[PDB]
Amino acid sequence: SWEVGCGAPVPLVKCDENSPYRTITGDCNNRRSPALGAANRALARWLPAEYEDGLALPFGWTQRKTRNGFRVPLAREVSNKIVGYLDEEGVLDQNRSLLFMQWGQIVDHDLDFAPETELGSNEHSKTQCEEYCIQGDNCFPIMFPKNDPKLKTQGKCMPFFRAGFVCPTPPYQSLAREQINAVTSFLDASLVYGSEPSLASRLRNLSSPLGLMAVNQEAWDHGLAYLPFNNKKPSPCEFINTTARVPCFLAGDFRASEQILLATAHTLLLREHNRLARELKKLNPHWNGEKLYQEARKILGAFIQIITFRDYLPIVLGSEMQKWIPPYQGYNNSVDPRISNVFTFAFRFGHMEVPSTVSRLDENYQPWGPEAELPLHTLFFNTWRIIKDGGIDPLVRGLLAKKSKLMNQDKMVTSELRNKLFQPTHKIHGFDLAAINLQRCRDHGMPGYNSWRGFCGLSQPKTLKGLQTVLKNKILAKKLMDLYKTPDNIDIWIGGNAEPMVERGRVGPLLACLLGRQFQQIRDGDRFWWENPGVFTEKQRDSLQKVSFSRLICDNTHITKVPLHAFQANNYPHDFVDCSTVDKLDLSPWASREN
Ligand code: HEM
Ligand SMILES: *[C@@H]1O[C@H](CO)[C@@H](O[C@@H]2O[C@H](CO)[C@@H](O)[C@H](O)[C@H]2NC(C)=O)[C@H](O)[C@H]1NC(C)=O
Ligand SMILES: *[C@@H]1O[C@H](CO)[C@@H](O)[C@H](O)[C@H]1NC(C)=O
Ligand SMILES: *[C@@H]1O[C@H](CO)[C@@H](O)[C@H](O)[C@H]1NC(C)=O
Ligand SMILES: *[C@@H]1O[C@H](CO)[C@@H](O)[C@H](O)[C@H]1NC(C)=O
Ligand SMILES: O=C(O)/C=C/c1ccc(O)cc1
Ligand SMILES: [Ca+2]
Repeated sequence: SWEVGCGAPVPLVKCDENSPYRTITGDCNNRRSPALGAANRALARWLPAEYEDGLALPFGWTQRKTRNGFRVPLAREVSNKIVGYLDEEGVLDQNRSLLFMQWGQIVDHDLDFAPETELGSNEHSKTQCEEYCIQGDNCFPIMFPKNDPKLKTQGKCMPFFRAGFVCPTPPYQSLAREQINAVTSFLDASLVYGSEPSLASRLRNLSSPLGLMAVNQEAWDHGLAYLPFNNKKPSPCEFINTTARVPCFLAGDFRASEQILLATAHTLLLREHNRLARELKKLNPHWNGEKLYQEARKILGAFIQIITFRDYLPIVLGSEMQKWIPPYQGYNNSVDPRISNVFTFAFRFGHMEVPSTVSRLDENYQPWGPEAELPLHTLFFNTWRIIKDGGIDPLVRGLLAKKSKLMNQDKMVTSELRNKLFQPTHKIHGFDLAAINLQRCRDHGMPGYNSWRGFCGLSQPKTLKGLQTVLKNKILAKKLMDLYKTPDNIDIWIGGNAEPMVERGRVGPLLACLLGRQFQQIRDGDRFWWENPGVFTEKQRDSLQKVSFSRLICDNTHITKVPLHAFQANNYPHDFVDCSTVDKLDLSPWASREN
């Protein structure tokens, strides 16, 4: 029944068998099926795609075509009715540092990307979608409902383009449309080094034979590195301030400069890599360039896996952590490590942890200057506030001392992102991340909220009352039921995020199920997982077991006052200890006597 498979726009797969390092494309991780968990392959489908025409059109494309008997609500109306809120007071998460939100976006980025289809450069098609809001082909305009304030100041719609899809990049009509995952499903640091050989090398500094990742030669941070700029025009980091004229950064992942704190976390990672490569050279001066890069790359990948799985995942999953992520039992080659399509949506829960402002803090963690605190939207693709305004050291203090937004049923997504998002090649701070998310669900042909509840062994509410009992919220149930006239139709994104938080965790039962499963697969089906016997030496594993985000800060910034548990709420100077009382990553176990 299920064919051997389509694979036109994907090259050859030739796997070096002795190779002890990962490939940049992620290819060859799994021996029996070497394309599993590799960039540029279709996202996996845990459940059949659901499309309007059961092939490729998204629901809500043909006004006359209903879903389960009903019309799907406009993405922006749902957003306006449910997602939006005015009052930023009392919305901070008392037990999560803002670093909690940041680590989430870092991991999400390392895992999946599903970029839009290409048909817009040297073609004005991109402007024809924007200008006349005509739905066609890839252009899938997010229309404004009747009472929208944006109707008055912005037009009839918000531009939107369908995500790219495997095999043909013009419409094919036999198997359902499968979108592409442009990065490697492995927690490999793809976001630091690249997912394409072509990027991966450019990012490198091949001049010196020291295995360094190339840095910015135009500007520094107290003698500390900055990612190289990307000299591709037009640049949104230039468009936001045309007087400053500072371009976006060049990183392993394309979206690195979308907001200043991600740009910031990317800055810390590159530094650790360089810091590692210099430390290794000293111990093993005989090591060639490649070895230094690979060994360094290998370590940072382990670092991300420990932080994410030991410190991050448990505070996201809490009570459900063990249920889906039992302690490691070793590599299983029968585990599918490909990121599933719906996970790329489950993981957007992070969007409700983004608060309306960002601050810069001095050495006693106090307001750094006149405008230490800034509105989040002035930070989208803002690179000049880092180079021209104090380095990352101030911003990394805000990441430790401020809180993330708490998910709230009456306050889901802050307007900075809801009304004011900036998208490249478009001119305004006037977009909606919520609306986009919803439209993306439909574009990916996502099954409704009950299919996913079914998928997780949870009940499937069919009535208003049924929904209320699940969400533990009358008014929220009433609104959803008014917009989608049946739970069966609630877009997974808004659906999963409406459930209350499970104990000790920051997501509901449905997302804990979907997230947990994926991460469990990420770990168990990855031949190069740091704790998988034989990847690192038992001694090395003991060295690694001691890493901490605090340590990464201390090593890569001039901050000497960090908390111990980076992800929880920590105030200064009480919960802050000197860096010396914090374990280091002793790299001695990497000495290589070959005499
Ligand atoms: C300032 C903070 C953030 C901004 C500005 C931001 C922005 C965006 C944008 C513009 C998209 C593309 C929307 C589309 O599909 O067209 C996106 C997608 C996404 N976001 Fe975020 N985001 C932020 C934080 C987060 C966080 C904290 C998480 C998780 C903790 C997260 C998870 C995701 C995921 C999983 C995707 C889909 C990636 C894919 O296409 O595979 N985001 N975000
Ligand atoms: C564009 O970037 C410039 C350059 O930093 C910003 O200009 C500075 O902002 C304040 C003045 O209000 C000063 O402290 C800096 O010295 C200024 N530099 C210059 C050359 O004016 C400016 O605020 C940014 N503009 C926007 C719209 O973001
Ligand atoms: C490459 O490495 C050399 C030696 O450390 C350094 O001086 C040079 O600036 C680096 N080049 C880039 C682009 O990073
Ligand atoms: C390996 O994966 C398969 C499929 O997920 C599963 O049935 C099997 O139990 C796994 N092996 C172990 C040791 O759990
Ligand atoms: C804060 O979070 C940590 C985990 O980061 C947890 O162990 C601690 O008990 C939490 N505090 C409260 C008040 O829940
Ligand atoms: O164009 C870019 O550089 C990136 C935009 C973006 C898309 C998804 C994100 O999660 C963050 C930024
Ligand atoms: Ca990856």
